[PDB]
Amino acid sequence: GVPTYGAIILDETLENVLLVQGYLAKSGWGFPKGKVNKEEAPHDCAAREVFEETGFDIKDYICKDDYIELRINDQLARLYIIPGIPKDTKFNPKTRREIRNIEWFSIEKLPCHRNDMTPKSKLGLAPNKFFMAIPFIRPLRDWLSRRFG
Ligand SMILES: Cc1c(C(=O)NCc2ccc(F)cc2)cnn1[C@H]1CCS(=O)(=O)C1
Repeated sequence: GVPTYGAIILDETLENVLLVQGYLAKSGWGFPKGKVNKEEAPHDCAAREVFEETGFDIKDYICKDDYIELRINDQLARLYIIPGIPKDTKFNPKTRREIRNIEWFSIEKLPCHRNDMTPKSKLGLAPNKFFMAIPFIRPLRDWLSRRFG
């Protein structure tokens, strides 16, 4: 899979994270990210995708060792952690044909797993609009505990 890069943007209180909502297959909420171009450095891809999806430029804020990286179905996704962005920042996508909306979410209210369907004795997981964000939530909470406490 082609690797993806993007960001976890947090506000000044460290309570809230910025998610984006796409269209079609990408209808759920997720962290801003996208696929790396040929010869593009990870930091440059993260900044480009985030600026395309949110209109906010992270380039001056990225720290090289501060990221969460997950390999899901043999595709690597790396999100740089960007704290301290004011909640009153005006975010606006460049790609308004791919982004429906952009919102802050309380980290403590976000799920870190989807719910099963054990009440219905049925296998699998119930739909959840945060499906794509979910795998990052526990690692993020653990990362914020180690870094800040
Ligand atoms: C890959 C994905 C996203 C996602 O990328 N996050 C938000 C986002 C939206 C636009 C954008 F330009 C960049 C990020 C969201 N949903 N999905 C689908 C995977 C298969 S599914 O389970 O049907 C849901």
